[PDB]
Amino acid sequence: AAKYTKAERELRVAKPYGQGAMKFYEKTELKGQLIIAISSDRGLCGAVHSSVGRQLKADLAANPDTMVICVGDKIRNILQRLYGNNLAMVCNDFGRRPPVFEDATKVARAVLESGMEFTNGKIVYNAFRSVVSFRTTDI
Amino acid sequence: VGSAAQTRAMKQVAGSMKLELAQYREVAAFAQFGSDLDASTQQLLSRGVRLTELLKQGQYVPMAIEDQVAIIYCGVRGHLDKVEPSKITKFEKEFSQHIKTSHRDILDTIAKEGQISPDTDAKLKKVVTDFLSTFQA
Amino acid sequence: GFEEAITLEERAQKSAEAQIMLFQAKRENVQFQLEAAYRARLHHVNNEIKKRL
Amino acid sequence: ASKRIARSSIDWAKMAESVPESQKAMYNQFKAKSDGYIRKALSYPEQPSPINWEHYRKSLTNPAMVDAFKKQYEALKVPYPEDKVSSQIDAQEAEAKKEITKFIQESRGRIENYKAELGKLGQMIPFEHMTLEDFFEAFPEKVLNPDPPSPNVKKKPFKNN
Repeated sequence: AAKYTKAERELRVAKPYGQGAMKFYEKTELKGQLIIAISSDRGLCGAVHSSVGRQLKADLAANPDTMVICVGDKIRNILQRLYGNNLAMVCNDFGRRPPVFEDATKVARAVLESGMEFTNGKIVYNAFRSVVSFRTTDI
Repeated sequence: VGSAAQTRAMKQVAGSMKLELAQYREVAAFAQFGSDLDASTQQLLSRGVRLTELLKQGQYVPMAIEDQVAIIYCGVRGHLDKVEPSKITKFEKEFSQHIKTSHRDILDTIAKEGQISPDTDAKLKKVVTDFLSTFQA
Repeated sequence: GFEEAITLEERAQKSAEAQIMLFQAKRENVQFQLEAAYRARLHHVNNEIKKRL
Repeated sequence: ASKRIARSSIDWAKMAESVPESQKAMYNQFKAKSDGYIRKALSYPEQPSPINWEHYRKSLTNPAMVDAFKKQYEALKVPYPEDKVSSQIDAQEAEAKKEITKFIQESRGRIENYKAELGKLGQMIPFEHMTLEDFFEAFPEKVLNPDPPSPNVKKKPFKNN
């Protein structure tokens, strides 16, 4: 609850930051490879990594030839048995620290300097609908 | 023994209330986290709250069977969906008093028939709408 | 708009006609209060005699 | 002793239709205020609770005091009190009648004005085959020399500030 109170306090300001960032892609109305999966090495937080991996499994039944960049070992553990031939890279040692921009730039530099071909893509994350409800969407 | 030893008017109405309380009991687990809930499930939750508040009764004040039938009938037909659950007991005194004073012909028809006719159902719908409009509008 | 303005004036005239029944309601409201006060004393007198008994 | 038992109640339906709801929301207060006095009228009916005097006569060793109490109870039978402000209601009733007549004749005048306006619209030639001079004649807003100038002579092109 202490972590959630701190995280929601910073989410109160970092939500319009994503609204402004997504506004350009909304205005272009561009419709869709690479998949970004957001998770953490800290498990037993509920149905987060299981349902996100389940949505990722639905992507494996929709885009079987799409390389996926994971941030977290739990997504790697679930998805390696099914589609170990379609895993680009998995980030680890993440989750204990709060997410800041430097970690985002580390992932951003990883997408660029790897040189992997991608035209479209999406990011898998758990949206914050309410205190008790979270939705798995894609950006 | 069950319904074999109760009047036709009470048995006809309490059968519906028993089903609705069972429906409210099944969906009561979804009210704990149901920030977003379906309209049918919200209606079941709202009806069950009115029915639970309906069964409350003060000590040393037993009620006649005609008063019990009328109050349970109003709460089971949806007349209390607009009435707040915190004002049901005050509605129970005032609406029954209006029936006992202004619409005694309804009770005479119920006592003669022993049940509730659809014609009396329409009349009870009208006098409920008139009573709620007269109390507030 | 002229037809609606006619009907609004018709309602205004009818509300003027119902002013009389409001006055009767005020007269009955006064009589109800005087009855409730006088009859409670009649109930209180009967209770006082029962208290004496 | 007479006049108004609890059975008396005026037609609330016609009265509720007559009032303009929240414009006369004091009626919503008035009905509840009168309803509260009905609650007082609910209690204490005309006759009081009967008392079996014979039980107290037999139980008490000397029933002479019970007979004296019964005789004094029968002797003291006070009737109803006096109406106080009935004349004031009667005075306001006459004032209401004057306001009724005043409002009726004024509404009759406005009705005749609206009927004359509709008669003007009925006698007005249709706008299809109407010359521009007849449009100016039927609608005397017009334009002339002592009139507000404008590049297009419209309804409100003059001030706009």
